[PDB]
This record gives sequence, structure tokens and C-alpha cells, in this order.
Amino acid sequence: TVASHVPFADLCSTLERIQKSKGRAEKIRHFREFLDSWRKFHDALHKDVTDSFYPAMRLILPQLERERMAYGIKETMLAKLYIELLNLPRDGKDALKLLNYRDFAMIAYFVLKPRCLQKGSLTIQQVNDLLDSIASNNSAKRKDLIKKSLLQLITQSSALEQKWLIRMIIKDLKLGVSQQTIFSVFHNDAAELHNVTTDLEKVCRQLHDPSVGLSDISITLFSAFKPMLAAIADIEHIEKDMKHQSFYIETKLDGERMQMHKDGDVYKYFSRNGYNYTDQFGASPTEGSLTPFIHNAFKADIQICILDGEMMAYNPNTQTFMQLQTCYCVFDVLMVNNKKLGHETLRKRYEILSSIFTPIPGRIEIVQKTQAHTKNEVIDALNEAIDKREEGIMVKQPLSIYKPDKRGEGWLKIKPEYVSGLMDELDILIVGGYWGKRGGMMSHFLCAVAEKPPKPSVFHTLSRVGSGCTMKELYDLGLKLAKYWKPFHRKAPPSSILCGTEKPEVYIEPCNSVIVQIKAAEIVPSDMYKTGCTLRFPRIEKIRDDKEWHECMTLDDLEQLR
DNA sequence: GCTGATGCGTC
DNA sequence: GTCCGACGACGCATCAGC
DNA sequence: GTCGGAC
Ligand SMILES: *P(=O)(O)OC[C@H]1O[C@@H](n2cnc3c(N)ncnc32)[C@H](O)[C@@H]1O
Repeated sequence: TVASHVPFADLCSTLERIQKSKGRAEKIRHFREFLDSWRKFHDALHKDVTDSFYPAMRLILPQLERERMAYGIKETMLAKLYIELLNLPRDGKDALKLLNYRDFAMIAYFVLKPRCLQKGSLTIQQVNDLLDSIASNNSAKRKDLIKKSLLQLITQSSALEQKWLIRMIIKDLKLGVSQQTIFSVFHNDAAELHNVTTDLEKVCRQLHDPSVGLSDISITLFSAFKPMLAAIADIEHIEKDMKHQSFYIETKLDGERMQMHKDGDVYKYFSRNGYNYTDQFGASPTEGSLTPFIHNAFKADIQICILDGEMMAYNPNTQTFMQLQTCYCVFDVLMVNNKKLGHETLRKRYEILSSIFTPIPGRIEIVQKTQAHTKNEVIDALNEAIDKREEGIMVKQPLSIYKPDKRGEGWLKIKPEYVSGLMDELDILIVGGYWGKRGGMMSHFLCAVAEKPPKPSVFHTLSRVGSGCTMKELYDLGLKLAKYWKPFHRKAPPSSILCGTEKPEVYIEPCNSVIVQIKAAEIVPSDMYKTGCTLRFPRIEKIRDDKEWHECMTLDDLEQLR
């Protein structure tokens, strides 16, 4: 194998040459120099071949390391680890410079310059093996061995080789060249293949010959693909960006992005960046937080499947999602049995997705898709979504295919525009409530502002806001206020709360109530509230226990804000 | 059993 | 307009010391 | 995820 015959110092030399290079091309040139040399050596050495550039690549692009588990080490633990071995003074200057560095690599390089041995004898593979050892020992929760392995690494290397090793352990090289540049240099199809593998060794083994190339590249089973993303659409321009044809509107979830590979009783789960969570959601119907519950959800004719969706936390008590059990909400299928669905239209994918399994509420579901045409519908969807305490809405082309790691390209996400100023902090009082349509708690609150006192007494309603119970602090707030709600009588209202056209279902006297910090996009004129204005896209950012009920912002503050 | 420190991967 | 590299929040995990 | 700089 090649990695056994190549000194780590040469790699470090290349990395140094790349780092100190000013322009995009020189960097590319030095890399090319190294890579070409490596390939030549490979050709010479091997004359069945599993060997490839991977042992180098994984060091060159350590952020793409997958096979090796986490090191369990960052700058501080490394400083703590290093200071012990060299036996530096505990309180000494060097140790102090290490300890608080705020470029840890460089600072560590200058400290080890006089201390380190003349120079290192280790190859790339040895380094790989020792790093493997560290990761493994970390996974096994034994530090005593980690110390040993790292010590072996330190003893056999030059200062420069370790500044690089450190930067490989931190998994940031700071070369000044993007990974796609590296990939473009290595092979023309490298990026394309990495996007549907997220396996550096796969990429390095398959594409080894720069002249040769792959035929059909696409989603595989048990191979992590970089999920398709959504660009931010801009406001009014939407109608033109959807092709003017019919389009899907669906809800914008805050879960985590998770894709599920299934064969029979065997399962694999991958995250956004291609990390394997299978230990969590489980590899089999007998283990994990998810798979056991969803195993019988699938239809009998389903053998092999690939799904992409948003993993959510579902409260069985309240029948809602909390930003208690793990729930997998699935918006796409890239594979079913012997058929690869990746190239089929979104419509077809939804059509198939509906048929592969039966929803289990709170365990596994299908995202709701609202077919739409007109901008007004999008607007309505946004404004309605915010009262559910969503973050926005999603809009998609029914005819668009799945394009891994492509932001935009048929997927759009709409959020409201929020100012970075005080329009994101308005501390205002809950003076009212409405009941949800289940719906056994307050769905929305009615919120108000006060007038400048010589406590206050009279309040003027400002805006409604969706109170739906999606975080604990909302339910707790709900519970705390139960005893204090009173039925609102339109013919005989309370004098403490002055209301416009909009009247609540129940009120609460301000002294028993709570201040909420509400962000909003902006203040607009309204005939429905006493202030004569309301909040566009209001949401509750925080509940305030640091503020008493009398601390509510006045009409003067609001007038100042508008 | 508790708690602050430190790592890891996410949106 | 595009790429892309610093940012910060969160939840969750261990674990040393009390 | 968002931001803001270099092209
Ligand atoms: P916001 O910009 O905070 O979130 C956007 C990302 O959320 C994920 N996502 C949520 N809901 C969906 C749906 N329905 N389809 C696809 N992706 C979804 C994506 O990762 C967004 O980029």
C-alpha cells in the first residue's frame, strides 16, 4: 500500500506550500504536484487493488472523516494533554499561552519549536493508525490509552508535523482552499460522487483514475447522500419563481434532518452531514427510540426503502410537537425496493410516499402538502403558520427532481423579515386568551400595553399571538394561569382592559398576569385593536420571570417605536 | 446524586 | 448574485470533584 | 441556521 511508503513530512510539506501560497492556482498546483506523485507511486507499486489516496485525503479533508469516530479532543484538552507530557511549568508562560490562546495550532507550534525533536520519522499510515487508536480508545472511554497513543504520536514527529497533526485533530486545516477545489483537482466527478456517498474512501477508491469516470451516479442504499436544501425566496417575487404552474405548500418544521435506509429488519439513519445515528433510532425493531415503533408501519410489499424527512419530538399528552417520544415526519422517498425514485418528479415521489406505509400519529407520519397557485395563498399560509408558532413556510415545484446538496433549485423557504432592533423585543402583558378548537388550553393570547402612570391600571390591547403549547414554558404558563381566567362579557367588560373590535374569550386582571417578550416584523395600522395598530408576524420569544406585571411597556414606548 | 466544564453535531 | 468561511444558539453527552 | 466579506 502507498500510505505506508509516504512520509507524513512530505504531506505536511505540501500542506505548508499550500498554506503559504497566495492565489487559488498555486495552492492547486502544489496539491496537484502531491496527488500526481502519489498516483505515479501507486501505479509503480501495485503493477485486485483496494489501495487509494484515501489515507492522505482523510487527512487533507478531516472534516469529511466518517470511518473514524470522534477524538474527544479540542484546543483546551489538547493544551491540558500537551502540558503534562513536556512537563512544562504548571504556571509557566508557555503553559499560560497555551491555556488561554484567545490560533492554538500556531501558538502550540511556536512553543514546541525549541522543545521538539530534530524531526519526525512517521509515515501517513502510521499517523492514520495512531489517530484510529485515539478515536477508538475515546469511544471505549479509556483515557489512559489515549495518552499513550497521543504520546507515541508526539514522540516521533517534528514541530511542523504536529502543528499539522493538531490541525488534523481539531479538523480545521485553514489551507485557504475550498473542498470542492480539492475535489475538482482530484476528479471531475468527485463532488458529484461525494454528494451521494459521503464516504471519502468510496470517492478515493472509485475515482482513482482521473481519466476514467462513473456512468450512473445516484442515491444508493446504506450510503449517506447530502440532502437537498431550500434557498430563501424573496417576498413578492414568489409567483414567478414557482414556474407559474401549480405548486406545493408545506409546513416548515424544526426537527433535525434525517434520512432512513431500510432493508427488512435492518435500519440505518443518517443526518444532514452524513453522520450515522443508528445507535439512537435503532438498527432493528428490537432496539432504538424509533425503529421498533415504525417497523410495522410499512406495507407488506416493502422490502428495501430510502426515506428523507425531519425528525421531531412529539408530546403524547398534549398531542403536539415540542421544539415524550421521537417522531419521524417524512416528506420524501428516494428509493423503494428495486426502483430508484430519485429522478422521478416530486409529484410522483409524493404519490409513492403515500403508498409505502400507513401513518402512526406521534411515531411516523407524512408531512401535509397544500396544493396552491396564487400568492395570496402563500401569504395566508405564512400568517397562519406563524400562529401555530412555526418559523415560516415551504414551497416546492411538483415537477422538480431531487438534486443532492443543491440549495434552491425548486425548493423554497419563506420566513418573515425581522429587524435586529427593538422590533424583536417588545415586553407586553397577556390580558386575554382563546381556547383551541382537542384544544383544552389557550391557543392564542390577547396582549396589551399600558399608559404612563404617576402601578398602572388601564391597559390597551395591542395584538393577538399564537400561544400553542410547543414548549414546556408555555404549558407551565398555561397551568399557572388556570385559576385566574375569567369569562369575558361584551356587555359588561372590565375597566382595566380597553379593547377594540377584537374581544377575547376570557380575560385576566393584569396583576395576576405575565409579561411576554414578543418579536414582530413590524407595526402596522389596525382597526381591530385599541392601539389602532397591530404587529405583523408576531411571535413569543420569551416569558419573563425577571419582569413584574407592572413593568409592561407603555403606549409612549410603542409610539416611540412607531 | 448534584453541578459546572468540555466535547459533539445540529439548525 | 455567488461562494464560503466565521459566527451563535440549542440539546445532549460524559466526568471530575464535592 | 444567519451573517457579511472577497470575486
Ligand atoms: P428554517 O430555515 O429554520 O429551516 C429550514 C430547513 O429545515 C428543513 N426542513 C424543514 N421542513 C422541511 C420540509 N418540509 N421539507 C424539507 N426540508 C425541510 C430543511 O433542512 C431546511 O433547509
